[PDB]
Amino acid sequence: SPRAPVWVGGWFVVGLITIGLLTVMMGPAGTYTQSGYRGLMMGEVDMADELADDMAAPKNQVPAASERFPDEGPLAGEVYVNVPVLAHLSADNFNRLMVAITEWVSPEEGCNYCHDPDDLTAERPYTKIVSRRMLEMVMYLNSQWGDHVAPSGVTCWTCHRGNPVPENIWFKNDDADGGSGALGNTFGQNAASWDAGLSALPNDVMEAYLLDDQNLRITPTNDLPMNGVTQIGTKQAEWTYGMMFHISKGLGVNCTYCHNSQSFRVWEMSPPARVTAWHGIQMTRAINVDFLDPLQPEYPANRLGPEGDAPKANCATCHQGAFKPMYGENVIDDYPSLAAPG
Amino acid sequence: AMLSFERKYRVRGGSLIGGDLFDFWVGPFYVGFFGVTTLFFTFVGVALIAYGWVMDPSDPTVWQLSIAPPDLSYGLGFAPLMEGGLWQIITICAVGAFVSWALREVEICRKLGIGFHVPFAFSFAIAAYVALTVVRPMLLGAWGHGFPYGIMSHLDWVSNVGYQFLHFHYNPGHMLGITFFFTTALALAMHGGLILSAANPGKGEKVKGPEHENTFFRDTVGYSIGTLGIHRLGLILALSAVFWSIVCMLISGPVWTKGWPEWWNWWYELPIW
Amino acid sequence: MTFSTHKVWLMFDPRSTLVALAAFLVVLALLIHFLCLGHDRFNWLEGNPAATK
Amino acid sequence: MTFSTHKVWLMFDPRSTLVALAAFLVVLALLIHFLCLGHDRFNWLEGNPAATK
Amino acid sequence: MTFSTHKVWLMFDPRSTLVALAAFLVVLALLIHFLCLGHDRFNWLEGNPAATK
Amino acid sequence: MTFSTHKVWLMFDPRSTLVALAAFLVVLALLIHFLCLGHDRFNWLEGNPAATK
Amino acid sequence: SSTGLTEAEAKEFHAVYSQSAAGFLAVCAVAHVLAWMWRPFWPGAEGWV
Amino acid sequence: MIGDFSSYMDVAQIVLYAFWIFLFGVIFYLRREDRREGYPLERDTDGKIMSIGPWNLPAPKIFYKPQGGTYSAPNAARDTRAIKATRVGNFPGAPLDPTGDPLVDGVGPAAYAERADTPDKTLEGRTRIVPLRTDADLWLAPEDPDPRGMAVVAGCRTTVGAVSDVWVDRAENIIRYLEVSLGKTVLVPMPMAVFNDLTRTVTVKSMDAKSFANVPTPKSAEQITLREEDRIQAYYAGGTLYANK
Amino acid sequence: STLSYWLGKIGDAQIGPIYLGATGIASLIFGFVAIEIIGLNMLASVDWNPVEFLRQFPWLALEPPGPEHGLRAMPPLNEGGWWVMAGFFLTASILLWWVRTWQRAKDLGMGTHIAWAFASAIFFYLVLGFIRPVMLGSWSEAPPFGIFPHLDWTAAFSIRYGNLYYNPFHMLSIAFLYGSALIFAMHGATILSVSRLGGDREVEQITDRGTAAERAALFWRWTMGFNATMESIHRWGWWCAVFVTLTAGLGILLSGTVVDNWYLWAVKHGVAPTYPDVFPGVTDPAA
Ligand code: BCL
Ligand code: BCL
Ligand code: BCL
Ligand code: BCL
Ligand SMILES: CC[C@H]1c2cc3[nH]c4c(c3C)C(=O)[C@H](C(=O)OC)c4c3nc(cc4[nH]c(cc(n2)[C@@H]1C)c(C(C)=O)c4C)[C@@H](C)[C@@H]3CCC(=O)OC/C=C(/C)CCC[C@H](C)CCC[C@H](C)CCCC(C)C
Ligand SMILES: CC[C@H]1c2cc3[nH]c4c(c3C)C(=O)[C@H](C(=O)OC)c4c3nc(cc4[nH]c(cc(n2)[C@@H]1C)c(C(C)=O)c4C)[C@@H](C)[C@@H]3CCC(=O)OC/C=C(\C)CCC[C@H](C)CCC[C@H](C)CCCC(C)C
Ligand SMILES: CC(C)=CCC/C(C)=C\CC/C(C)=C/CC/C(C)=C/CC/C(C)=C/CC/C(C)=C/CC/C(C)=C\CC/C(C)=C/CC1=C(C)C(=O)c2ccccc2C1=O
Ligand SMILES: COC(C)(C)C/C=C/C(C)=C/C=C/C(C)=C/C=C/C(C)=C/C=C\C=C(C)\C=C\C=C(C)\C=C\C=C(C)\C=C\CC(C)(C)OC
Ligand code: HEC
Ligand code: HEC
Ligand SMILES: CCCCCCCCCCCCCCCCCC
Ligand SMILES: CCCCCCCCCCCCCCCCCC
Ligand SMILES: [Fe+3]
Ligand SMILES: [Mg+2]
Ligand SMILES: [Mg+2]
Ligand SMILES: [Mg+2]
Ligand SMILES: [Mg+2]
Repeated sequence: SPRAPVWVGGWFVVGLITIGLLTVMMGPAGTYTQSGYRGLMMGEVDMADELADDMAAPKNQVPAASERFPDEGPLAGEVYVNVPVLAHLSADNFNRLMVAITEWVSPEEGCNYCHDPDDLTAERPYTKIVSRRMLEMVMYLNSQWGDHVAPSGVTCWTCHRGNPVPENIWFKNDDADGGSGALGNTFGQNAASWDAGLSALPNDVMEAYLLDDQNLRITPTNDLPMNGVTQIGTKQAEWTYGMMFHISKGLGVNCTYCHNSQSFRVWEMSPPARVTAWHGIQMTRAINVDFLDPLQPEYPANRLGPEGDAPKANCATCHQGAFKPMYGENVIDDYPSLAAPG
Repeated sequence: AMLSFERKYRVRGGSLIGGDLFDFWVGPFYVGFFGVTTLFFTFVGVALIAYGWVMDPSDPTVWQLSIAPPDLSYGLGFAPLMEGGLWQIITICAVGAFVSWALREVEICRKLGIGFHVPFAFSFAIAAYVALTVVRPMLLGAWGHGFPYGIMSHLDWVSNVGYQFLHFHYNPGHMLGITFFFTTALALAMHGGLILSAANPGKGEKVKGPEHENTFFRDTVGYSIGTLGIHRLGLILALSAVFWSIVCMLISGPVWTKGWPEWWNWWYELPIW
Repeated sequence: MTFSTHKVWLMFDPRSTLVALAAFLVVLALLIHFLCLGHDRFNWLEGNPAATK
Repeated sequence: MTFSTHKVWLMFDPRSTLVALAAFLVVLALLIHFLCLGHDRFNWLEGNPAATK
Repeated sequence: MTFSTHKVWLMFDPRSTLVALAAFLVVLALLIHFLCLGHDRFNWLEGNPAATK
Repeated sequence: MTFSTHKVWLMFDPRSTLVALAAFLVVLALLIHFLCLGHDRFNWLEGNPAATK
Repeated sequence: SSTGLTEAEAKEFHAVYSQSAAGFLAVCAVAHVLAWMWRPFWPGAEGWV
Repeated sequence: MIGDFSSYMDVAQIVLYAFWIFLFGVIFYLRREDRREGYPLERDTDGKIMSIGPWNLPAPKIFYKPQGGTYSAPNAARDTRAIKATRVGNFPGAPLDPTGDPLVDGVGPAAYAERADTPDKTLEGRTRIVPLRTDADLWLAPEDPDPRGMAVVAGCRTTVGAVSDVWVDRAENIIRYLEVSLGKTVLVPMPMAVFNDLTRTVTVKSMDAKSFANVPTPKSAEQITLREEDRIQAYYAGGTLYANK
Repeated sequence: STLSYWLGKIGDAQIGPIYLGATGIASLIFGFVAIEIIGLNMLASVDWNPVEFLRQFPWLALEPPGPEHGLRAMPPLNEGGWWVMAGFFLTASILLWWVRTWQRAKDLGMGTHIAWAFASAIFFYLVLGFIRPVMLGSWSEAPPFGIFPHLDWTAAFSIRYGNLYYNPFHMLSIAFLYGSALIFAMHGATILSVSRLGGDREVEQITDRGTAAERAALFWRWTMGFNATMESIHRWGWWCAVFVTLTAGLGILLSGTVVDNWYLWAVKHGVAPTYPDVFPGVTDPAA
């Protein structure tokens, strides 16, 4: 059969209509905000519809709080028996806090999730024991970690968001290691893991930084090597990078939110959000070391991890994909009881 | 008539505006209407870059010189001359100068009676520059999306734009462009070496012809592209590299607004598995 | 092929067939030895206890 | 192909057809063996209990 | 190949066969030596205790 | 090759064989010296104690 | 014809091919029966329990 | 510190400057190789040879050609053929105007180089470009249309003739020229021809009916020299500027 | 020696025959051992499942030893010993392939220019995998054998040594890669434009200059004021391609050995741009 010469103009029109196909197919274009200097391109790249949907998500709507009773009446420590951490609240405020906590942690299961159905005084369920340490942790976070959580504060809704198990929790060997026998060592990486943003980066970094105090500072403070300072660290850089993937995914931001890529090391070129993130790293490590990990004996086997360790919190446990938890909604002003230990 | 064989080729013709006024040479360079426009835009742009250099309060060196685009708040509008307007005017002059260079090459090709493959290939570099400074900024709604005109600051722009997606290496168009750029260097090394080996066979050997050239690659890789096929292959490789660079930058921001590694969830969670 | 199919070599070149068979057999032996090294019970150089569960 | 379709070898070259079927059979055998190795119950070298659940 | 099959060299070129065999044997020897060095009990230069567990 | 097998060089080029042997021997010596340097007991320039454990 | 074989050569090649393929399939069936007796490979409604 | 020579200088800076020296030397060497053809330069007004330093012009290198002979570069040979073009006033850079027919004279885009007056050979010493009617070991791939028999249309939409044969490169298996019998036979370079297999036509937009009648022809009808090839190709290339206008 | 219609459209249609020789067979044996090691470690990393292998192949790799092993000549297998073996066998196969290319050039009477262009890439590969880890005394500084992992290594290497954009040899290597693409597009377009004049037959144009070479030279002379010859442009391209990997090896040698922070190196030498302080009161909270 004769070969037909290619219709250049017709295929050019087809190319134009395919460009239209691409435009309708793959974007109304993302919305930009500029945080740094011009020409640097430090800022946020967000789809407007997706950002609006995440703000209008049910988890980002802090439940309405009832009017607070005047703190002048019979305390909860005399009316009730087993209230070691809430013995300074007026009984009316104690009941208001119980209702709020039920709305925040177990709205579906109701008051019976953390209480014996026929005895509110009995510390039978493990959930009551865990909730007491939850209350203590929230008070500790509000009183002692205002460098990070103020002025918004943290309540039971900040992590739990209306269900007993918070959405973003982690364990020690959260990503199953690969390799059979003497072959296939994945080295805690080389997998399509969502902890590393679906990259082949170290996906089990939360243990080194949010439970351990390992160094995230890989970049030297001098241009030339020192005699006692290490001259290597490319693989150690991958651990920091994976941790920064976790941080970026937990806040729904990019690297430029806290860094100038010209030098990831220089704080003077960094947005003031990097200072809040430093306090956040310290606070998350404190949370895991002091409250969430020592709760392992109180958990059933259904709640533990592959390594038998307690569930732990990270940047994404509170923020849930936003730069601030619930995008900055104040949650502690309505509940002064959760703002400081008694 | 500078080269020993150039006199017979210096004739009238090739103008794209239909006129003999600009048809002349200054030294080795051919001057056209588009040569004049190229020099006009070039001197304007270079003088404005020097102005922005001497008006910089930080006393930068040649490496630290930077004429930055306007803020993203100015949108697709007009900025003060010291607040992005200088970058805008230099961008307009650069686009004009590059298009004029391509059109002058078209004029030279018409005068020499050869094909327009060179202006056409340079149009791909011009399209990459335009997609970086004009098209992508309009797709994103602000001229502040273009890169600053500085030797070292445009590297910082590249770095921060890449880290806006948390791992730019995972961009599929970026992967394709890098593959094509590295393959272009591989093919250029192979071709230059083969032609130099055929033209310089050594001591006691005659200059090898097309049979030896084809035999060397059929004996090494198992396939010979030929002497006409190698140049088509090289042009195609370079043009594909630049085209995929344009695609990867036009899908970053206008299309993809999240991390690039998670785009591969289409393959990791393909409906098959 | 069988002990009596001597005419297969009127269709397959003995030299090339022997070379391809040697390459395939060496590759398969390496594969199986690596699969034995890639399992705790059958890695004879690691010397794990035979009972592995 | 059937026991009576002896004229298929008037269309396919027997030597090249046998090398493409041998290659395909070896690749298929490798794929199925690796599929068995890739699952807890049918990995005969890992030796998990048959009730993997 | 046996002590009496001297006619193999009328079918296999001695020079290329010897060079390919030398290459294969060197690669095999290097691979086995490296596999021994890659295990605790058989790295003779690291000198771990023989009782490796 | 043996002391009395002098007809090697009627099959193998003496000069090419010598150059290839020199290259192979130099590379092998470099490899084994690197092996010694890469182990604590046999790194003679680092001078660790012979008792290494 | 096209490949360059007589119908008699093709018949002999098909005879040996059919014998070899039948032997291969018989060995594969025996191996599959042996593997089923080792561990059945079609799960029930409950799985591998 | 580790890689420092002073409080400012360091090893990387010195290695960078050493590479700068090496790169500038390489560029100098490359620019010397660029001057193996066309140098020394000449003036645009009287043809006076300009003096170039011996450090910019390399010593001649000898090419031992595959079929015999030695080419040197530079070679002290200068193209001094009379150009049939004039200009008003010998001003530097003033372009020239052909006196007569620029295509036949070889002026500008029709200009050609005085190459070897012998046909190009292959490794075995047989003519590289020959018509397909002479060689039986070479045929045309059945997947591609056969140019032979196709009508030949010039740039003025006039059927000037038909394709009678194809000249094939025996060293690369590629069609180099089309032998076109004008409705008396001419060679059309294949890159200058566009094929339409549905209408069975070959369009050569670089030629008119007048230009086809003046196309240079090889001395032999089965043999073409490098100079004849060069002249014919230059004629068709100059037709892009001088034919349809 | 089969034919290929599709490849015969862009170029020639003949595929083969290929000459391997002694060094070719040796290189294939070494390289197959390396590839088997890498691929079997990748397949074992997904617990031998080919479904998971297909899912995760870009993410899979053979990983170098950790920093805890240093430059141990042969680490434990599943702790980087497989990587060291794969690197050794790949290096041996690549070196034997270089010898093969040199020999193929010699036996054809041709110059050894492709071999010495391959030597530059081999130098870069060796700096990446062997030479630099030896000087730094750590196998961990070497790239993994994986698709996405060596991109992760690339990014983490740039991050570890302070923005490799500020490495002057990285700048030079990028300039030379851009110039390789530029020069090769220039040359392909130029030769295609003079293909109507016989310009694709470049070696015949080298020993006998035709109007194609003259017009190719004059186009660039009239465009940018200077030109090359039909042979010199190939030296230009050869050197531009060689310098890519030469400067790449040079800039990787200097990272961690003599320079540990490249951005601070540029700050010392007045290369890093200084930007107006948009964030006036941000300091290190750990200071
Ligand atoms: C093994 C001995 C004979 C043979 C004996 C028979 C007999 C008897 C029959 C077939 C039938 C078929 N054969 Mg047969 N067949 C042979 C070799 C082949 C080869 C090959 C390239 O080797 C192929 C692709 C096939 C393909 C096929 C199918 C296209 C066709 C029907 C599909 C089917 O029933 O199962 C689906 C396909 C598969 C499961 C994969 C196909 C591959 C295998 C080899 C198919 C063989 C199935 C057959 C029942 C084997 C019986 C041999 C025993 C000695 C009984 N045969 C050899 C020469 N074959 C049947 C038919 O024509 O339909 C009415 C049929 O009754
Ligand atoms: C070493 C001295 C002789 C030799 C003497 C013998 C004798 C005697 C016998 C064989 C046998 C065999 N030889 Mg032999 N064989 C030689 C060289 C070779 C070469 C080669 C290219 O160098 C190869 C690939 C082989 C391969 C083989 C096998 C195909 C075959 C049995 C397989 C086997 O034992 O499994 C293991 C095979 C391998 C792991 C690969 C092969 C490697 C070595 C060289 C195989 C030698 C095995 C043989 C039993 C050792 C006997 C040598 C003693 C000095 C007697 N021989 C040289 C020329 N060989 C046996 C046979 O055919 O009987 C049915 C047998 O009885
Ligand atoms: C060194 C002096 C002689 C020599 C004298 C002998 C004598 C005597 C014998 C051999 C034997 C052998 N030789 Mg020799 N051999 C020489 C050079 C070589 C070369 C070479 C390219 O240089 C090679 C590859 C070989 C290879 C071989 C083996 C194939 C064979 C078995 C020995 C062995 O253990 O294998 C392992 C091989 C290697 C690890 C590589 C081989 C390298 C060296 C050169 C092997 C020499 C071994 C031999 C004991 C040296 C002793 C020298 C003393 C002064 C006697 N010889 C030179 C020419 N060779 C033996 C044999 O044929 O068995 C019946 C034997 O009795
Ligand atoms: C080893 C001795 C003989 C030989 C003797 C026999 C005998 C006897 C039989 C076969 C049969 C077969 N042979 Mg045979 N066969 C030989 C060489 C080969 C080669 C080869 C290229 O080396 C191949 C691919 C085959 C392939 C085959 C199969 C197609 C076929 C049955 C498949 C099978 O058994 O399942 C498993 C097959 C494989 C996993 C592929 C490998 C095949 C193996 C290597 C062949 C040996 C199997 C045989 C039963 C063992 C006899 C050897 C003893 C130690 C003496 N043979 C050599 C020349 N072969 C059978 C048949 O045709 O059925 C009617 C049969 O009865
Ligand atoms: C100037 C610098 C550029 C460059 C140069 C360069 N590279 C080169 C050359 C040159 C000039 C060569 O001569 C050489 C070559 O041959 O190229 C085609 C080579 C080469 N450049 C290569 C790749 C390459 N170059 C790269 C880059 C570049 N190379 C630079 C940009 C890159 C990148 C971007 O990372 C890569 C990946 C190779 C194609 C080749 C060297 C090949 C080699 O080393 O082979 C030995 C290694 C092996 C693993 C052997 C193969 C093992 C397989 C298992 C083979 C199959 C065996 C099987 C038995 C076959 C039969 C199977 C049966 C079923 C049929
Ligand atoms: C498309 C494939 C590749 C390509 C092709 C290509 N480029 C080409 C050609 C071709 C085929 C030419 O014919 C043409 C040429 O003549 O080359 C010698 C050209 C050319 N490629 C050039 C460079 C170049 N090509 C590049 C890339 C590529 N070119 C691709 C990889 C790059 C990169 C990657 O950075 C550069 C720098 C020029 C040498 C030349 C075009 C010269 C030209 O346009 O001249 C007219 C303009 C001026 C003389 C100056 C104008 C200045 C402005 C008025 C102000 C400055 C604006 C600028 C944006 C500032 C930048 C600051 C910092 C970012 C540094
Ligand atoms: C009205 C008025 C004001 C009049 C004044 C007129 C004046 C002053 C001038 C004329 C008008 C104009 C516009 C002049 C231009 C001025 C300028 C700015 C000139 C320089 C522009 C320019 C792009 C310069 C070169 C820049 C660089 C570094 C380019 C890269 C080149 C490179 C990497 C290597 C060089 C390799 C070469 C030489 C390649 C060319 C080349 C190629 C590509 C072949 O394939 C080929 C094939 C066969 C034979 C020869 C060749 C050959 O020479
Ligand atoms: C199951 O698998 C089968 C069998 C099907 C085979 C398939 C295999 C497959 C699919 C393999 C895929 C492999 C891939 C995708 C590999 C990708 C690799 C990439 C991208 C690598 C990138 C960079 C790597 C570099 C630069 C590595 C360099 C390493 C070097 C130079 C190491 C040198 C080491 C030496 C010289 C060691 C010497 C030995 C000493 C001297 C130490 O001994 C003491
Ligand atoms: C788990 C998230 C709980 C839910 C659901 C409810 N309560 Fe609670 N309760 C919880 C804790 C941790 C404590 C101890 C307080 C302390 O200071 O340690 C309590 C205690 C009470 C009591 C006191 C009973 C007693 O001491 O005798 C009462 C009366 C009580 N809570 C009431 C109550 C109501 C009404 C709830 C539904 C709105 C409810 N609880 C849910 C934890 C949790
Ligand atoms: C705010 C939520 C941040 C985001 C977004 C990113 N980073 Fe991070 N970075 C942040 C802090 C608080 C710190 C200091 C941690 C400490 O222990 O001091 C850092 C530090 C780094 C570093 C190392 C700096 C050094 O001195 O070596 C690197 C390499 C780094 N950050 C990289 C990085 C990347 C790649 C990011 C995008 C994925 C990214 N950061 C985002 C806070 C925040
Ligand atoms: C100059 C007055 C102060 C600033 C007013 C706002 C200027 C920006 C908004 C208007 C112009 C932007 C849109 C321009 C479109 C140009 C399309 C070619
Ligand atoms: C001060 C630094 C000087 C650097 C000079 C570099 C010169 C490089 C020359 C390379 C080419 C040499 C000639 C090769 C001809 C072909 C040989 C087969
Ligand atoms: Fe070329
Ligand atoms: Mg893990
Ligand atoms: Mg994890
Ligand atoms: Mg966001
Ligand atoms: Mg010092």
